[PDB]
Amino acid sequence: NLTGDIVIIGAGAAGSLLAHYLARFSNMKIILLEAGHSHFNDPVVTDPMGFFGKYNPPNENISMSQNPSYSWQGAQEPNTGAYGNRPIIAHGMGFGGSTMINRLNLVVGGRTVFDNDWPVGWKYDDVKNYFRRVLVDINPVRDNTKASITSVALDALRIIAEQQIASGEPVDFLLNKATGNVPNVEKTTPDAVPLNLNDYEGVNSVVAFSSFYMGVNQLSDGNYIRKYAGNTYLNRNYVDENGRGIGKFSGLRVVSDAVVDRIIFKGNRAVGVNYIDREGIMHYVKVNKEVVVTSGAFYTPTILQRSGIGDFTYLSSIGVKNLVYNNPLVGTGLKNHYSPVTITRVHGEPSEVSRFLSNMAANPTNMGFKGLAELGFHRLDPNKPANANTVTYRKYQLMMTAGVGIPAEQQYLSGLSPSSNNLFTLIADDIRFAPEGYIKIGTPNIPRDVPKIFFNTFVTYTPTSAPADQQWPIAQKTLAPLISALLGYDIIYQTLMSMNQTARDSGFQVSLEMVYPLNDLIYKLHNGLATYGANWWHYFVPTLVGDDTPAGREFADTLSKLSYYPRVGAHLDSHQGCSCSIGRTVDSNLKVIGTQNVRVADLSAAAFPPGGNTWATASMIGARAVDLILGFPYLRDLPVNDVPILNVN
Amino acid sequence: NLTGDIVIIGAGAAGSLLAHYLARFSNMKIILLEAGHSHFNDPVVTDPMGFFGKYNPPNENISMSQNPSYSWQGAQEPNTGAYGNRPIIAHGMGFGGSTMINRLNLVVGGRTVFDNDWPVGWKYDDVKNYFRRVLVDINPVRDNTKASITSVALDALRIIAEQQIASGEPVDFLLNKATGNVPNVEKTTPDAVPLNLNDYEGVNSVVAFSSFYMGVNQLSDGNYIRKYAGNTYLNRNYVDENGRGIGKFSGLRVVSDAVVDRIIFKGNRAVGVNYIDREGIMHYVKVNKEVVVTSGAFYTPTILQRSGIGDFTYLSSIGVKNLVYNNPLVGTGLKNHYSPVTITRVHGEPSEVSRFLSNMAANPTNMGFKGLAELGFHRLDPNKPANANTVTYRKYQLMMTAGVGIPAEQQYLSGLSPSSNNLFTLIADDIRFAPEGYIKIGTPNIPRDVPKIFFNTFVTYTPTSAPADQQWPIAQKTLAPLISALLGYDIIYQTLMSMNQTARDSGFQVSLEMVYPLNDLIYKLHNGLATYGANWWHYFVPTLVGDDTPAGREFADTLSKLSYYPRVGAHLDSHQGCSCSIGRTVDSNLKVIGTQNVRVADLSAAAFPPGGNTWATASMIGARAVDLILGFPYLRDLPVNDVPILNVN
Ligand SMILES: Cc1cc2nc3c(=O)[nH]c(=O)nc-3n(C[C@H](O)[C@H](O)[C@H](O)COP(=O)(O)OP(=O)(O)OC[C@H]3O[C@@H](n4cnc5c(N)ncnc54)[C@H](O)[C@@H]3O)c2cc1C
Ligand SMILES: Cc1cc2nc3c(=O)[nH]c(=O)nc-3n(C[C@H](O)[C@H](O)[C@H](O)COP(=O)(O)OP(=O)(O)OC[C@H]3O[C@@H](n4cnc5c(N)ncnc54)[C@H](O)[C@@H]3O)c2cc1C
Repeated sequence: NLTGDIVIIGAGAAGSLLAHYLARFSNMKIILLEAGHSHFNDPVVTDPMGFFGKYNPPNENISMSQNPSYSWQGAQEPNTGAYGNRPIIAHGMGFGGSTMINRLNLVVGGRTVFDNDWPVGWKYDDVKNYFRRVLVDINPVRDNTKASITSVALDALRIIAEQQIASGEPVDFLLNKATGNVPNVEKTTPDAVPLNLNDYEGVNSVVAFSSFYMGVNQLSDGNYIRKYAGNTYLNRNYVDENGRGIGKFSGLRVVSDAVVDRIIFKGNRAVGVNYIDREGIMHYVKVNKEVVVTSGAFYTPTILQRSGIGDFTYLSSIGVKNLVYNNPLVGTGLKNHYSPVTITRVHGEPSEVSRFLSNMAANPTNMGFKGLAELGFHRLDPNKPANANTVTYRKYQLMMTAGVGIPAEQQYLSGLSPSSNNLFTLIADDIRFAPEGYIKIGTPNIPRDVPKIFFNTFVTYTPTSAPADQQWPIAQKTLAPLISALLGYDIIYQTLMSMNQTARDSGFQVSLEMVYPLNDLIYKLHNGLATYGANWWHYFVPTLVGDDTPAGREFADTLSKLSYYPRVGAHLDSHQGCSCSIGRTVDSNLKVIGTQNVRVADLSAAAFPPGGNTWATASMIGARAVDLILGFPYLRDLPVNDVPILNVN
Repeated sequence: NLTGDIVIIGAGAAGSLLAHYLARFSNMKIILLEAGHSHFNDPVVTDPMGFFGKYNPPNENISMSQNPSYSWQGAQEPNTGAYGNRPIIAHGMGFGGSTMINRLNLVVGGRTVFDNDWPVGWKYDDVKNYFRRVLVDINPVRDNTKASITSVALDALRIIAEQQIASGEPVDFLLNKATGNVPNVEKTTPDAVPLNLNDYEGVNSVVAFSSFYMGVNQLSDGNYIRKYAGNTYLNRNYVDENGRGIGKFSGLRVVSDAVVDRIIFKGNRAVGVNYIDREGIMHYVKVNKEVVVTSGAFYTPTILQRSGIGDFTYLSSIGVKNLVYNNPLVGTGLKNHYSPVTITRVHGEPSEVSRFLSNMAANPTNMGFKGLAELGFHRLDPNKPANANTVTYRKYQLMMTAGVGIPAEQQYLSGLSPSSNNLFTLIADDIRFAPEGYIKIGTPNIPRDVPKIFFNTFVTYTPTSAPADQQWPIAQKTLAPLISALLGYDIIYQTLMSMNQTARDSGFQVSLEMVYPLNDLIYKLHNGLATYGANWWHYFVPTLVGDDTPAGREFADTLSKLSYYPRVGAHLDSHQGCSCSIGRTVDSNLKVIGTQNVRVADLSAAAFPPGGNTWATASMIGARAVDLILGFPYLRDLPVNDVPILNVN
């Protein structure tokens, strides 16, 4: 049998990093078990554009996240907040996990969220060097192509930011505490300095910029390669084609196509791990010291559950025989981000529209993103943290892309065609998305793509018989996701209105019109915000409001109709996390509560979703686990100019 | 250390029956392996109303077919014919397979399909006694409640049938060859004789009736029980609590919660089967004579594929190590039925609309079904079999239910609320559904809920630069499912128009209006059919017609808009089959081609979908397999008064 000191389950964002550095910094036997295999010669993976379907066979034109050979297919239970829909969300399956198949937008997530929403020992100053490590190992690039529309948008945000700052209003979506009197918006002059949303000390909590950072590297021939956790940490300089570590890393063993079932215990000590190879043959891996689970937010809790760690009453009820530790929180607290989509039409002469929409095409250095911002709370969002006026929280990630990013059914219903060259997309991604779900294995025998995944989003509030005044604080919480999504629309509406001015100022003879969701509805929403102020959202529940005026009914109707759009004019993000989080399933040392020697070190350990895309945070947790397991800050202390050497093969 | 002569994988409609009679009629060791377990003490299953959610916990209100503890979750790949949608279709998981979780409508499927679309040796006179056996073993019941609307509908169909008959038209949807001059519509007089769609000699190919037959039995206390393959064949009179067969059935052994991986071969002979128990422990089952695979249309081929039987080039590409026989047809030819939904509004005084819609509520004896028919081809369907004028083919199953059976998103968009008591549902289920798909495992290691399942339905036809006359036969095939679905709408439109006359004749002061799909669009469809006749469907491809008149353009628009409704105003049936069919993956003796001793005996073996719900055919195939394996018509010859004795525990 295979025997290791530390046995790691899942070679994803966290597991790949963890394995690599444990081997480098210890004399221990490290075993990494991964369900998939390496894709170092697969252009679908190695070419960043493969993500967009560049190498898809025409008769099987599906993305990696839709393809069972490339991913786990996490089909969730009917979404009561979106007409019973059942989105299928992936974890990548191979060396690098989801970073093998993701869109490569590398975002740390900001200082504020770690300082406030994560526990002692996990504050931003505790993790910033691990984040720095994660970033320098990848060495992401900025967009190689400046688009005029990006400067027009920035200048529009500059204006709004100025409006908000001047008003003295304590919280609004472009305010940033750390940057004093000046709009924290990137300048659009010739030699403008880029603003860096990932700035080391976290100054740029709320910030507008021309470019995100993509996890790609340019090769000496000028081509780009996906630079992800798989090829960064498990390439042929470090692990040979048979999975055996090389030189200083010879303590490492990576087992490809090893589908782990469960962890075997003696009392509350893990002593072994079972997996099944591609021949359907079962193997036992002996564990000398620790097991670390890094199988992603959906699956890490399912491994723990099958292994006997979780809700005993439920596990017993479905026939899990060997029970180890009762913790009903295992798999609960599932979080994600969520991206409603808006579409804008640019009016004017064709040549002028064309010029205005030029230089937006996706390439590896930008993955389609032409800006724009990490934004704060809208002033009219009633659900801000208690101290939101004294520290700046991230609430939306604002993205601009070419094309028409709504689902095909919505393109049909709206009449907005992806082949119309006068349309483009803006997305205010809710990155403090209020819904919470949970994961439960349905059966005890084997890992399955489809455990029970409950994640309900834009649910309705059903009035009770209690006095209205007692109900409003309940409705406020229930409606939080709808409230935030509609405010996201208004943010975008505001931005476009200012772009109508800044486009002209920059010499473009064009006008911009928000056309998805319906212009008339957004117009009405904007007017309602001004009319009803803070309690505007009461009109989500008209039977409790008691405004039987034509105006009141119309505004209720406007919110009713608008509630449709975040439900289906949208995509659920693949940023699932927090299902085994610090303080609930594991302690601050990432040790699974009730066990001697099991840890969780992937995004499922995250205490609260980062303010932006989740790859960085997932690897960061793995990074910290290296130093937690070895008992000294080896990885934190590693100089930043010492980075893994990339071997393409 | 299990050893059996016949090892059967999957206790479904086919497997349960097969196991039971093989044990009864032989002295062999029969082993049945099932991924799930028995639910004989589970009211969700045993109470027929449990299907509709009667015992759902309110916080996890999901149907059995949505629940991973009760079913396999077959999430298919994006449907190119329905906006990339990914419906998740179940196979039941437990004693009885899908009959454990289905809606219990027991339909043979008619003589015509077996006589014409099934090969020699599988014609209707070959299978009719096996069908009779499947039926008597269940002993299904008729609807215990007469509803007036049913009689109104029947009389309306009577009229239309008379007119079709009178017209001398060779094929139309209410014509039935075997019944001469008279409409084959059940009479509505006081002492009317029920018409039986499952009549032994298959006279009633096309037929309208007041009641389907539900797989339920009434107990002596008056309560109803689900009567399905699980409790019929594997109850405690036959199999004890440890899975050991009793008395005459003592050669049978049923292993519960046994998730089978693959079949082990020595050359092309199966010698073993692997499975994993609920503790994750792998077991080898030795095979003395034969393996029979009965794991359902989605999963039977995935077992064969992991076992090395399928497309060698594909299987190697995803890591299947042991290759046994090259047959690329394995898993191809997937078929299903498909149910677009229509909604009708009933106009008139409330007490009169209410009187008219009374007695429609679902109970165990009807499972919501209040009629109505097995219908033939619409006269204007260009895709009839060559001999459709000389023998009567089933094309639609017409069902009437109370309520609003469109999906929740469509209820919202349409403004048709499930709480409106003046609405009801009619469905023309396409049971000669043209689309064809296929199943391919994504990974080699273990069974998965989610192999690749490609099933594209209402795909578009893209005009080329070739002459019109040369393109039309292609478009005719490509558009076949839309054509048939829209003609289903016209059938119902016709039916409702005649119901407006018969409702009045029957003393109801009401009017009926089709309101989903939009009344205006259906009105325009009906008129276009009359105007353009046989080539009406050319207007699906307006650029090829070259009719630039306002009338022509409007009809093109009408068909365009209507094409939306079968795509999303519908449900994909759970009647998946034919993925390992006779003549492609197995021979007419159900032996897997290329193997000495493996058979497929479930619905995946079906040569062509039955004309109606598929449980009966699935059990029929298993029934025949008994006699094929034992080498004599033992089960065929068993007197119909000898049936399994039911034990509830
Ligand atoms: C389509 C898509 C787009 C995304 N876009 C971005 C983006 O642009 N930017 C960004 O920051 N984030 C994005 N993400 C999210 C990000 O990639 C993940 O959040 C991050 O990888 C999480 O890392 P992880 O270690 O926690 O889990 P994962 O990266 O998902 O790794 C899990 C690993 O565990 C393995 N595993 C699971 N079960 C088993 C088992 N039983 N046995 C053995 N191995 C097992 C899996 O195969 C997998 O390799 C995207 C994700 C997806 C799917
Ligand atoms: C929700 C629903 C509604 C339906 N409604 C109707 C209806 O009203 N009328 C009707 O006639 N038909 C209906 N059906 C369809 C009908 O039930 C099926 O067509 C019929 O049961 C098919 O029988 P089968 O033997 O081919 O496979 P199944 O009945 O589906 O049984 C397959 C069995 O194989 C087992 N299995 C699969 N993989 C493995 C493995 N690796 N190891 C061990 N065991 C395995 C499964 O657990 C299952 O028990 C419905 C089906 C569903 C799911």
